[PDB]
Amino acid sequence: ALMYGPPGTGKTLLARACAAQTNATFLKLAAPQLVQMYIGEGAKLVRDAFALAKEKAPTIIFIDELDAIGTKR
Amino acid sequence: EQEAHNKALNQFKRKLLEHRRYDDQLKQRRQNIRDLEKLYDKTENDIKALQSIGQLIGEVMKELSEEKYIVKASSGPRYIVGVRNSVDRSKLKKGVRVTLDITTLTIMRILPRETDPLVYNMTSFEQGEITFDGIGGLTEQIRELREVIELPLKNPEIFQRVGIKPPKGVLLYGPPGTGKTLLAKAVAATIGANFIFSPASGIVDKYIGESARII
Amino acid sequence: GDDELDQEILNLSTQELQTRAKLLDNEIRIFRSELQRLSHENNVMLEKIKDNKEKIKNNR
Ligand SMILES: Nc1ncnc2c1ncn2[C@@H]1O[C@H](COP(=O)(O)OP(=O)(O)OP(=O)(O)O)[C@@H](O)[C@H]1O
Ligand SMILES: Nc1ncnc2c1ncn2[C@@H]1O[C@H](COP(=O)(O)OP(=O)(O)OP(=O)(O)O)[C@@H](O)[C@H]1O
Ligand SMILES: [Mg+2]
Repeated sequence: ALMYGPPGTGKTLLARACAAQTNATFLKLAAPQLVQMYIGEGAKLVRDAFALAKEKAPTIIFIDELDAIGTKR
Repeated sequence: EQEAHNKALNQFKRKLLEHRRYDDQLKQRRQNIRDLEKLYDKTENDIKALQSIGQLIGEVMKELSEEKYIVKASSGPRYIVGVRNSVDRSKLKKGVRVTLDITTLTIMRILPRETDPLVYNMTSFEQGEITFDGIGGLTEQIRELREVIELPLKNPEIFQRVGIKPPKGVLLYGPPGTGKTLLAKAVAATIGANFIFSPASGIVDKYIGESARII
Repeated sequence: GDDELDQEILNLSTQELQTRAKLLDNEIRIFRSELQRLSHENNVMLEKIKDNKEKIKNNR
C-alpha cells in the first residue's frame, strides 16, 4: 500500500505505530542503502531483504523514501 | 474351584505366561540390534568420506602429450597434470570436466559438467500460471507468438518445406500492466519445456567478468 | 493362559497338566539363554558406534 502526500503529514509515524501494535514484523529499510557500488551484491541486498522476509513472514517492509528506487526514469 | 489340584494349576498358568512373555522379549532384542545396525552404518559412511579427501575440479583446456594434459582450473591458474590408468585418452575431450587430487594433482575420473547455482533458482520459478487463453482480447497476440515459438520448437520439420532460416527471438513491448510477463509465464506452462525466467539483475555480480560468465 | 487351567481339567487328565509344566521348564531355559545372547551383543555394538562417532565429533 502506498502512502503519499506533503512532507510532515504523519506517514512515517503511522507505519511504526500500527506494525508494533498488531504484532506484524516491522523491517526497517531505507531506500538509498540498497544503492551500493558493489552492485550484484548490492542488488543482492534487495534479494536478501526478500529472503529474510519470506522466512519472517508475514512481514511489513517499510521503505522510507521511495524516489531512489521509485524513479520515473 | 473343581479340585484342590486346581491349586497346582494356579502355579502352572504363570509358567506358561512367562514362556510366552520371553518369546516376545526375544523379538524385542532382534529388533533392537537391527536398529543399532543402521546407526553404525550411518557413521561408517561418514568415516569413509572423512579419511578420503576432496577433489578439485578442472577442465581439459588443451591436450599436450600422452600422459600430460593442460587444464584450466575452475579456481583459475592453469597447470600441467597427469593421469592415472583410471581414465582413457578416447574418454577425454575438451571442455569435459576432470577431477584432480589436491595432494598430487592427477586425474582419476571423468566429471560431468557444471552449471550455475544461479540458474537453478530460475527453474524454481514457475508460479504465476494462467490458462492458454489467459489474456482477454489479446488472444490474437498469442497466435503471433506461437508461430516463432511453439511450432518450430515442436517440429522443425515443416519449416524445411518453407525453406527459411530457423525462427528465433521475440520482443514484447508495451506500457506496464499488459501482461508481458504474464504472456511469458503462459507460454512457459503450455509448452511445458525447460524454462527460465532470468532476473535482470540476478545475472549481475560485483566483479565485471563474472557477469559475463553466467549468461 | 490357554492351557493348565480349569477348562483343561474337564477335557484332559491332571497328570497331563502335571507333566506339561515340566516340559515348560525345559523350553523356557532355552528361551532365557537366547535372550541373554542377544542382550550381550548390543552392548558391544553401542561402543563401536562410539568409536566411530568420536572422530566425527572432532570435525564437528
Ligand atoms: N494526526 C497527527 N496527530 C499527532 N501528531 C501528528 C499527526 N500527524 C503528524 N503528526 C506529527 O508530525 C510529525 C511529522 O510527520 P512524519 O515525519 O511522521 O511523516 P512524513 O510525512 O513521512 O515526513 P518525512 O518524510 O519528512 O519524514 C509526526 O512525527 C508527528 O510528531
Ligand atoms: N493482460 C492481462 N490480462 C489478464 N490479467 C493480467 C494481465 N496483466 C496482468 N494481469 C494480472 O496481473 C497480475 C500481475 O501482473 P504482471 O506481474 O504479469 O505485470 P506486467 O505489467 O506484465 O509486468 P512488468 O511490468 O514486469 O512487465 C497477473 O498475475 C494477472 O493476475
Ligand atoms: Mg519519512
